[PDB]
Amino acid sequence: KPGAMYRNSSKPAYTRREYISGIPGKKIAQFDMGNNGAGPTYPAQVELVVEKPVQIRHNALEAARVAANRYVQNSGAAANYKFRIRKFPFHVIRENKDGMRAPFGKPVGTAARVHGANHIFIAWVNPDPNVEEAWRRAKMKVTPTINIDSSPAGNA
Amino acid sequence: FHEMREPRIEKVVVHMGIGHANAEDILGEITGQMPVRTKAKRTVGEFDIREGDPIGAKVTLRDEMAEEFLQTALPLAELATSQFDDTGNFSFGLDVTVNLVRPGYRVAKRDKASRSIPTKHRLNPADAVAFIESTYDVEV
Amino acid sequence: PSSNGPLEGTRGKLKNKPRDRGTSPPQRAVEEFDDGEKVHLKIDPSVPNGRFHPRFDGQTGTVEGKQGDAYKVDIVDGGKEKTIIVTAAHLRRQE
Amino acid sequence: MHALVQLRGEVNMHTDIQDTLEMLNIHHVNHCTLVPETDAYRGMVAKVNDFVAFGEPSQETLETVLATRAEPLEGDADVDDEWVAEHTDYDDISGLAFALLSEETTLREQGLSPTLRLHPPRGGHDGVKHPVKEGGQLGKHDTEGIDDLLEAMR
Amino acid sequence: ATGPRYKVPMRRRREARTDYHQRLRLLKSGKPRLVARKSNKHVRAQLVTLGPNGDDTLASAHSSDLAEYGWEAPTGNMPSAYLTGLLAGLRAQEAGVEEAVLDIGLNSPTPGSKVFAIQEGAIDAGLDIPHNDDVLADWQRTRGAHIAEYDEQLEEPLYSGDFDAADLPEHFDELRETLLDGDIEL
RNA sequence: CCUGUCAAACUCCAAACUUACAGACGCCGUUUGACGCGGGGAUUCCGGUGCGCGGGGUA
RNA sequence: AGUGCAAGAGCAAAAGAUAGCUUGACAGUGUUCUUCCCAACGAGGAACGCUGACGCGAAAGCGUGGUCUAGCGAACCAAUU
RNA sequence: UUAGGCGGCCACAGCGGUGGGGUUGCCUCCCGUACCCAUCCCGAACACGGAAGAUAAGCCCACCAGCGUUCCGGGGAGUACUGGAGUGCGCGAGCCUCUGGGAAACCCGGUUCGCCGCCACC
RNA sequence: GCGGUCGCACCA
Ligand SMILES: [Cl-]
Ligand SMILES: [Cl-]
Ligand SMILES: [Mg+2]
Ligand SMILES: [Mg+2]
Ligand SMILES: [Mg+2]
Ligand SMILES: [Mg+2]
Ligand SMILES: [Mg+2]
Ligand SMILES: [Mg+2]
Ligand SMILES: [Mg+2]
Ligand SMILES: [Mg+2]
Ligand SMILES: [Mg+2]
Ligand code: NA
Ligand code: NA
Ligand code: NA
Ligand code: NA
Ligand code: NA
Ligand code: NA
Repeated sequence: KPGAMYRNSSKPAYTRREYISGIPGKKIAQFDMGNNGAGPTYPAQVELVVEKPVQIRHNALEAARVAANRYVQNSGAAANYKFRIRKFPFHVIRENKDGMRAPFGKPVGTAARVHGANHIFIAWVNPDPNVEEAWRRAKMKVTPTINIDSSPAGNA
Repeated sequence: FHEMREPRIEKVVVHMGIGHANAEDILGEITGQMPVRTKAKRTVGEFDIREGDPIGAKVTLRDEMAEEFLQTALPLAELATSQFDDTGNFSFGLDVTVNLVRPGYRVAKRDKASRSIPTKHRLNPADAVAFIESTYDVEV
Repeated sequence: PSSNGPLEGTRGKLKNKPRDRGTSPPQRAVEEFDDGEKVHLKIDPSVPNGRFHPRFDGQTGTVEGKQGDAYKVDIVDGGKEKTIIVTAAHLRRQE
Repeated sequence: MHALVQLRGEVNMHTDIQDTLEMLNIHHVNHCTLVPETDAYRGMVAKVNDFVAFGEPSQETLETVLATRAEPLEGDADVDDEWVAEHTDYDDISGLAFALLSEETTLREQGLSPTLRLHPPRGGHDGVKHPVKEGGQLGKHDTEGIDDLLEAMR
Repeated sequence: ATGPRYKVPMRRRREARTDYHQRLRLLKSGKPRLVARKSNKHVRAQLVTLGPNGDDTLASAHSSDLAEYGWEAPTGNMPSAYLTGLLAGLRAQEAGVEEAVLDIGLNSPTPGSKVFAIQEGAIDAGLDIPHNDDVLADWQRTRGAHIAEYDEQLEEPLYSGDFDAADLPEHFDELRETLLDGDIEL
C-alpha cells in the first residue's frame, strides 16, 4: 500500500498499547550502527533533517536506513563511524479492509511522526563524508524533502 | 551524658512457630506467664489455608521476667556477631529474641507527641555486643 | 457521553492534586454563613458528604437559609433558578 | 481620546463584535465616534480592531470634522461656533474640541449626537483587507494617519 | 519529602498532637471545648472557642496556680485535676461561658480518669457539659482517698518531705470549699 | 552512570480561552414599560455551506 | 495494600485491619437535586431535614444499607399488612 | 513562649545533618504498681502514684541547602501554543503578516531548614 | 402456580 494513505499527521495520536492489540512488529533492524562500542568522539557530525512534519511507516524507515548503512560499506563492515536513527514508530496505523458501516480499521502497521526540522538520522565520521552520500540515498526512500546538515565540521 | 545512654533489655520474645498448640504449656513454664496465640496470614499449600488460625504462640517478657529468663537462655546459646541486628538486637535458638535499646525509647512508643528515635540515639550492633557480653558470657 | 450518571466526565473536577490528597482541614467544614452571603461552590474531593451535582461546580450562589447543618444556596442554572443543598466543606466566601 | 470609524460592514461580522460597535454608538459604515482612552474602552476597540480605523486626531482635524459633521441630539441644526456657544459650556468649536481631546467632556454631555456621520473618503481609503502596517486602512493609526482619513471623509 | 507528588501530613498531625477526625466531631456541637490536658507533674484545663486565625481560649486553669489558693500538695493527681477543672470552670462562668463539650485530646476515655475528674470539676463550677456520671470516679478517689490509704501501707512517706506523712483528702475539701465563694481571679 | 524515543483512554507542569458572581464604563428601560408573570395562536422537529476545532474514513 | 463487581474517583490516629457489641437495611412525612444542562416530562435514584422509636459511644457524634457514580418497571387485576 | 497548652495556613513547614539548653515556673525522659484503669501475653502501651537521677532521646533555641518544596532575577522565549482579522504564500500538508494574550522542560544565580493567632508563664 | 430435563397451567 502507498504512503499516500498514511503520511499525514491528521489523525489523533494512537499509541496506547494497553487499548490496542495485534500491532505488527517493526521491520526496523537496528537503531545504532557502526562502532556502537565507541561514543561520539568524532570530528565530523552530519544529520539528515526532515523538512515537513510527516508520518514515516516502519517500512520506509527500514528501507531508508538499510539503503544508507548498507552503503556506508564504502568504509567497511567494521569501519570507523557510528550511525543513528533517532526516531521510533510509535503511531499505530489502521485500515478499513460492510462498507463505511463500522469502519474503525484494524491494525495494519506503525509509523513515526517527525516534525519538519528534526533530524531523523545522525552519523559520526572523521573527515571522510561518504555519509553525505549515504543520505542522498536515504531521503530517497522517505516521503519528505530533506536537508543534509553538517554540525561539527569547519573542515571545508 | 551516660546513664541515659547505656543499653538495657526491653522485652524478650520467646515464640514457637509451629504449623497448626500443646506447645504453650512449656512456654508458660520456661518463661513464667501465659503465651499468646499466633494467627497466620495468607492461604498456602502447607495445608495452611486458614486465615485466622492458631499456628504457634509467643511470650513477651519485660524487666526481671526477661533477665531471670535470659539467665538460662543465653547460656544455652553460643553464637554472636553477624547474628546481630543493625539496631543492636539478636535472635537465637524454639526462638528467643532480645530487643535492646536506650532510656528514652518511650518517646517512640507512647500515644502523644510520639517520635521516631534519632539514628544517633539508636543502638548499634557493636554497642550492643558490649552491653550483653558485659553480662555473663562472650561475643563471637 | 456514553452514559449519563452524575459522575460522567468528572474525572478532573472531583480529583485532588496529589499534594492536596487526604482528609481536609475541619476549619472550613465548620464555617458559618449568613443568609445573603455570596458563596462559591466547589466540591472538595476529600469530603464525601454535603455534596451537590458536579454540574454546579464553579457556580456562585446566595446563601438563603439552611437545612440541618447543610446550607440552602440559590443559584441560576443557565436561565433557571435552582436551590442547592450543600455543606460548608464545599463552600467559600466570595471576595 | 481616539477617533473611531467603522470601515467594514455588518454582514458576516461576529455578533459580539457588532454589538460592541453598537455600544460605541456606531451603527453604519463610515460612522465615527470619539472614545476616551480607558481600560474599559481600550478592550472594546481592540475587539473591534479589524473592522475599524482609529487613532488620536489633531486639534485642527477634530475641529474640521466637528464643524462639518457634528449634530444636535435631535435635528438638522448645524453645529457651528455660535451653536456651540449658545448650547454648550464652551465658547466655540475649538473650545469643545480641546475639551473632548483632553477627555473632559463628551458629545452627549454637550447635547450632541455621539456619532459623526462621515462622508466616504475622497480619493478612497487604503483598503479594508489589510492593516496600516501592511498598507491597508484597518487598525490603529498615526495622528497624521487618522487625520488624513478623517479629512478625506470631512 | 521524596518528590513533588509526596503528601506531607498537616503539622499538628506530624507532631502527633491533634486528632483531626475527633476535632471535627468536637466542633460539630458548635459549643466551646473544655480542653482537658495533662503533664507528668501538672493538669491543665482550657475553654476554647473557634477563631478566624486559630482557637481562642476564653478561660483556663493550670494545676500549678492552684497553690495560689492554698494548695500545698503534689499537682499530678486526681484531686488536683478536679480542682483545676472547677477553677477553670469558674473563671469560665465569669467570662460569660455557659456550656462546653469535653475535648480530651489524645488521652483515653478510661473511667475515673483525671480528664473526667477535670470534667466533673468544670460541671460543678456551673458549666453545662454533655457527660455520663458513671464514667467518673466515686468522689472519694477524687478527694484523694486512694492515695491516703496507699500511704497507710506506709513504712516510708509517700511524699518526699512535701506536706504531711499520711496525706490529706481533707486539704482537698478545704480548697474546693474555698473556690466556691468570693476570692480573686474567679 | 552514559545514551535514543512516545501517549485519545499518562501528568511534576500548563496556556490562549470558555465560564459563575460582583463592581465600574458602555448601551438599554422607566409615555417607545425594559427585566419578568399569566394567557391565546402557531410554524417547526428532511436542512445546507464557508471558517475554526474536531471523531471516523485511502478518499 | 485494602475497600464484593467495570472504569474513573475518595480514604491512613481511616472510609482499610482486628475485636466486641448491635440491627438505622427502622416507621411516618418532607425539602432539594437528578432522571430531563439550558428548558416542559413519569418510574427510579441521590443529597439534606423533620417527627417517632432505637443502636453504639464518656461525649461531641455517627447510623436515612454497602466510600461514590450501574443492579431497574405504569394502569388494570390478584395476593398480602 | 529559659523549654507550655489549643490552633490557623497545611512541605516556604518535608528528608538529612551540626551546635547549644535546664537546683524549677516548665516539658520530658525517668522511678514505681495499693488504688481507677489496662494488656486475646507482657504497668511496653493505656491508667494511676510519684520525684532518686538526667539533659543522652524528645522538645525549645541557634544554624547548614546535599535531596524535596515555595517564590524571584537572568537566559531559554515573546519561542511553543493561541482569541480576532486578511482577494498574504503554498499542488497540498501547511505557512505568513497584523492585533490581543502567552507556556513547559532545562541551565545559571538568589530565596526557603516555616509563618501567624489565642491563652498561660521570671 | 401445579406436576414428573420435560409436560401442564397462567389477562398483572
Ligand atoms: Cl445539587
Ligand atoms: Cl494531654
Ligand atoms: Mg478531560
Ligand atoms: Mg438626529
Ligand atoms: Mg472617484
Ligand atoms: Mg480597494
Ligand atoms: Mg470548552
Ligand atoms: Mg453512604
Ligand atoms: Mg403478593
Ligand atoms: Mg543535648
Ligand atoms: Mg395489562
Ligand atoms: Na453489514
Ligand atoms: Na523524499
Ligand atoms: Na484534602
Ligand atoms: Na423523582
Ligand atoms: Na484467639
Ligand atoms: Na534533651
